[PDB]
Amino acid sequence: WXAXCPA
Amino acid sequence: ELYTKYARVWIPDPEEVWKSAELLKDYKPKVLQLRLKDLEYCLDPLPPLRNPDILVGENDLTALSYLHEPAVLHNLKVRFIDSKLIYTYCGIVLVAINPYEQLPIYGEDIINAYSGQNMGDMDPHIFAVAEEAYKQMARDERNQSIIVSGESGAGKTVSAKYAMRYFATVSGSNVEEKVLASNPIMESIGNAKTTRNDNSSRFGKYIEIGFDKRYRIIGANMRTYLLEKSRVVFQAEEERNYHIFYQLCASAALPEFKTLRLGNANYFHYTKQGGSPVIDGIDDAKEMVNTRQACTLLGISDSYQMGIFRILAGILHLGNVEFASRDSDSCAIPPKHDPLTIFCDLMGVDYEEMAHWLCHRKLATATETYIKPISKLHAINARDALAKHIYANLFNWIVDHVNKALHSTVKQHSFIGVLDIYGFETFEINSFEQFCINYANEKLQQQFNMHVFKLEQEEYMKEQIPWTLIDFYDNQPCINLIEAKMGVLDLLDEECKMPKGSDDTWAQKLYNTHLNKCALFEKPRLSNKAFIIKHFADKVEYQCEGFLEKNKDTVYEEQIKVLKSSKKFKLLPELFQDSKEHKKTVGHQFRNSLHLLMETLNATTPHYVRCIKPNDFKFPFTFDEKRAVQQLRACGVLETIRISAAGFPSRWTYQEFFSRYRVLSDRKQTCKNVLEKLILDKDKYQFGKTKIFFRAGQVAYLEKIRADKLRAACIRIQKTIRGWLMRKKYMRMRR
Amino acid sequence: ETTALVCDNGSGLVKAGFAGDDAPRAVFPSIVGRPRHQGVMVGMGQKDSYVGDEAQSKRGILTLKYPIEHGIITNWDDMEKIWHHTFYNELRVAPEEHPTLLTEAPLNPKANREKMTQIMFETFNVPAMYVAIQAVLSLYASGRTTGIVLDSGDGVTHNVPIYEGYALPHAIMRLDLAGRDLTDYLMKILTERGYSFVTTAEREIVRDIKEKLCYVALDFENEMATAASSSSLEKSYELPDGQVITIGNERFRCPETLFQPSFIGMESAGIHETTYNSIMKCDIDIRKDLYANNVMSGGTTMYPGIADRMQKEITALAPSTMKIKIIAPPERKYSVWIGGSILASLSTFQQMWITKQEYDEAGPSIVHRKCF
Amino acid sequence: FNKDQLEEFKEAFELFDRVGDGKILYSQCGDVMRALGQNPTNAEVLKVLGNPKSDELKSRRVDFETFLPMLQAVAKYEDYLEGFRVFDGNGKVMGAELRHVLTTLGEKMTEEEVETVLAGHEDSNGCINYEAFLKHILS
Ligand SMILES: Nc1ncnc2c1ncn2[C@@H]1O[C@H](COP(=O)(O)OP(=O)(O)O)[C@@H](O)[C@H]1O
Ligand SMILES: Nc1ncnc2c1ncn2[C@@H]1O[C@H](COP(=O)(O)OP(=O)(O)O)[C@@H](O)[C@H]1O
Ligand SMILES: [Mg+2]
Ligand SMILES: [Mg+2]
Repeated sequence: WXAXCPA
Repeated sequence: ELYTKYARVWIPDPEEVWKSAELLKDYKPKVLQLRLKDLEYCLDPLPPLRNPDILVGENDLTALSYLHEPAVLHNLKVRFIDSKLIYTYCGIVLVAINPYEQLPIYGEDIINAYSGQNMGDMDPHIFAVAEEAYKQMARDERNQSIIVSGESGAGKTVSAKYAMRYFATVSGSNVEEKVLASNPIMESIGNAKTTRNDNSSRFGKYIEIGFDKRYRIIGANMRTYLLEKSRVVFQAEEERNYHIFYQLCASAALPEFKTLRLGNANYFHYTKQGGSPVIDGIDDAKEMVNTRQACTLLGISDSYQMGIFRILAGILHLGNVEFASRDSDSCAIPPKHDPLTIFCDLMGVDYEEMAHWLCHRKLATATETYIKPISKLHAINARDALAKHIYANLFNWIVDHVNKALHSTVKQHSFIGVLDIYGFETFEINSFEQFCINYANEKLQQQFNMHVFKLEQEEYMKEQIPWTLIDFYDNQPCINLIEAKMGVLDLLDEECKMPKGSDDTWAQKLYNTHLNKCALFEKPRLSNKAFIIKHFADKVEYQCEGFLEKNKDTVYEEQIKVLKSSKKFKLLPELFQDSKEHKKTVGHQFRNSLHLLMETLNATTPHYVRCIKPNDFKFPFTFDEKRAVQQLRACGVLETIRISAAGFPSRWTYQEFFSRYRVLSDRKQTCKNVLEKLILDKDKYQFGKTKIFFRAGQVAYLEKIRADKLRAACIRIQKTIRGWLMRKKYMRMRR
Repeated sequence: ETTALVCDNGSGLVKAGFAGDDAPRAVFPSIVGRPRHQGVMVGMGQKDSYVGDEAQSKRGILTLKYPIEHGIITNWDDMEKIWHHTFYNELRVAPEEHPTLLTEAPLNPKANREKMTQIMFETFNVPAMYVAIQAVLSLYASGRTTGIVLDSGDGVTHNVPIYEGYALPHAIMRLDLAGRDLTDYLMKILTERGYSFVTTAEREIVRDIKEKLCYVALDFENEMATAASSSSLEKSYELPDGQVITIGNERFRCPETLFQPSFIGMESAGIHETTYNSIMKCDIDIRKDLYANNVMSGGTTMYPGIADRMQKEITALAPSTMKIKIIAPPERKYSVWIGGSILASLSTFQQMWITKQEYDEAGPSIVHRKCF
Repeated sequence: FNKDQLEEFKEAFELFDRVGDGKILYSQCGDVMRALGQNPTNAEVLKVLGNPKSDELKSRRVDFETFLPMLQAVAKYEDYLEGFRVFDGNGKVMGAELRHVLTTLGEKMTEEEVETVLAGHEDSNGCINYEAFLKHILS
């Protein structure tokens, strides 16, 4: 992703 | 515009459409006084006018001067009842009216009389069309189609029977024997009984007569198109599936069939469904005795015959076979179910293998294969698809074993072909089967109209007249509505895919696309369920109920593979041996078969024979004005006549014109100058080079003003001869 | 005619075929291979990258990256390779000839839409395109119009209640639990029996263990006690080099993590709870239909017994008045693509496409406005 | 009409009086007009007679003085030829066709009158020179 997770 | 005192008119009546009236007063401009019993008549923004006896008899609906439904119907009535005479021409078209009694008019001396003759020279008779075909093939090497059309009573079979008897009897001459022997078979598999009447060829039927390079029959080749598969599975009330199933059922008592355990037609689900187990026409065993004779004579051996009856007994047994359902997604056959076991005993296959593949369908992508349970409804629809696919392959096989017996030893130089197809139709419940019939008819009327417009532009060319305002109605915008993307068939087949689909939701899509966007499509105010199509003949209304169950065909390839495995007899595995076709749905298969038909037709120049039931309840050789108007509108006759009346309908040869009248050198200008004295406007008629071309009224206008001048000469002679002679008589008395 | 391309981006697999096919012709992992070593021999084939089944064949020699993690495309240059390989090599079909249909998870970062579109129009010059929410397609595949769809892939788990053609977007729930993170947990717990998998390529050995051996416990704790009491649940599997490994009560413990994600340390409850809790977000009037129409979709659901466990646990949590029914098509891993085939073949759908002209005017923002 | 004409007409009228009352019948009025050089049609005769009904035409009697205004009113070749050329251009007319049209159309005459006038006028084919017959009947 961009925040709460690695992607 | 004119009415004299005692100028007769046709006026409408509901009971019987047209009645004459004596016009007892000169009309001037809203109520009018007329006698049949005398009643005034009232107008809004006008009665049509009645041809004099000089015209009324005539062979030729174009020659009539007042062109309208009353005049046409009156001629056909007097020509049918009062004159015992069978045929008429309208434009390029012959029109045929069922005499329903067997007549001297068909005979070999008269066949020979018609030979080497051209349609104008001698009376309308079916032979004249076959002559124009033959002579065209002699003139210009194109292959001739002859087209026979109309409601199921009209005798399209017996007309084609004569049209073939003609070619064979002239040619030099064994074709007739085989071709006429074949019809008991092709009707027995291909004819059906309906609420209206009880022989109806649902498939579309084509014979090619092949010819030698010197012209004789080499032989014949049959084809078929548009087979209405759905009647096998599903039937309306008072209606039956193809006769052969009932022939089997009546035979079942006989010892040979005994293995097949065939019961009564009411007992089997497919024959049960129409509620019409027994019929006036035949004890069906008697018909099959002639079906079997025709097979044996046409070279289908008993070994094949018993195979065919084995297959049909299979198809009748399959209907009996009925699923418990475990679960929404699941169907089961009960642990013994008798008809499936008997069906397997007929065709030599494992009970377990059908039982599994009937319930489940296979899916595979190369990594893995999967087997799904499916609902009871998909199990039904797949069983019905299998029954249809089997039937339609048995049919496409029998048509080849007939053709094997039928073909010539040798290559045809060219052929002439004779085609029997059901006409445009209306019923008082209308169903996808009728939407198919009407669609095929409209797509043929497109070719009819094109051939009309072309032959008229030729006839205007070869003798010159200005060529604009040569006109025809165009049906193509309705065809586009049916055929195009988001057309009525296209949404039907789409909703066959869509996850839960129903007649109601299909109609709701039809309304949302067409309802007030497409001029030819309409809704009946009182119903959501139906819709109205503005066909070329008429507006027609179709009930959407049970389209989709008829529309939907797909066959699980496993189920057919199980049959294609069978050892037990040659025929069953043979049929299929010949996928995407299994994907395809009765509407799309009909569309394609209809394209194959119109390609085989358009390669060929037409000739047209149009055939009406004159009668209802089979009373011989009497006539009903109610039926014939419906029939004739359904044949595009009234279209053609309306279109002609607008323009330059009538033709007069100057030679006949002067032989008819001397009432006022060189003949062409003599007749011109006479007509200029008689007529006041060049726009109102035209001069061809052999012909003269009159606008519709002008022939009757001339006939009346001529008859009036002749009457004035009559009265002057009668007066002067009475003056001289009756005076002489009383003076001789004076002596 | 022209018949649409239908192409599905998972995280673990790519599936593609033509509309109206019964099942995709190409399936291969969306995995990109790079060497780790010096090339020894001059004259060898010197390849700069491998894609999919090539990278499967050579995985020992290679680094296996995934372009997609949690349904998000993480590096667009290798994604371009994935698509290019799909169209030219697997399908043998130029994209300029055919429109394409592309598949996405429902809450993924909005930019993923623009970029995925831009690559189709600029790079491949596709005639036209559309993008579909997986759960919607699962309903087309199963053949119904009211469903709560649960789907779980390599990348994402989500729920989308759909009532009679209407999706109900506020209900939507998503968990990042997936076939990949069951795999990493499978490595961690396999370590306890002494079998230790470090490299990228080893993960796929683990994943084959997981696919073959695993199953879902119907009572987790009673089977734990049984397997501690008795060996019979233990089962054994062969490493690529031929060493056997033998695996016990632990083989179910990975499927259990979906129900008890506290093992890995998630906040969010197991999929059973989120399923019920998503039904609770809906109106009461619909709920009777959704309790029957539970649809499972995507390959993670394939664990034997996941249906019976789900039904059992949700029944206890449901209001007793309502029956619970669960529907699990045996191919359901494909079902997202089967649905995208049905939907792409419909005539009514045709006007839905984003056409090249329309994109060219609108700019890739158009995807948000038209497509959803 | 002058006195001489009135005298000739009165004498002729009295020749037609078959009852002695100095009167003729309405039905004789036309005959007297034709005998006196007029060629009125039956319609014209009935019009000057007032379109009488059968009963008064056959039995109502009028004297010369009342008849005279009607004769006056009635009094106040190429068409005949074209009319005969209707029934022909070699100058002949079928006897059957002339008989049929004269006895069945228009103001139908009797077969005996036509036979009488046609006697000696038809040739061996049964054809009548109509130009000669017309000149004969108009004299
Ligand atoms: N021209 C005709 N001469 C004799 N009988 C005729 C003629 N036209 C029709 N019929 C009668 O009507 C039927 C015509 O053939 P049929 O096959 O029943 O009609 P269709 O070919 O329209 O289905 C037969 O019963 C036949 O006796
Ligand atoms: N038979 C099986 N049993 C258990 N898990 C499986 C099976 N087949 C595939 N999987 C798992 O499914 C996941 C891939 O699911 P998939 O639907 O292909 O994801 P996506 O299509 O979104 O990439 C992988 O974790 C794989 O290990
Ligand atoms: Mg017939
Ligand atoms: Mg998925």
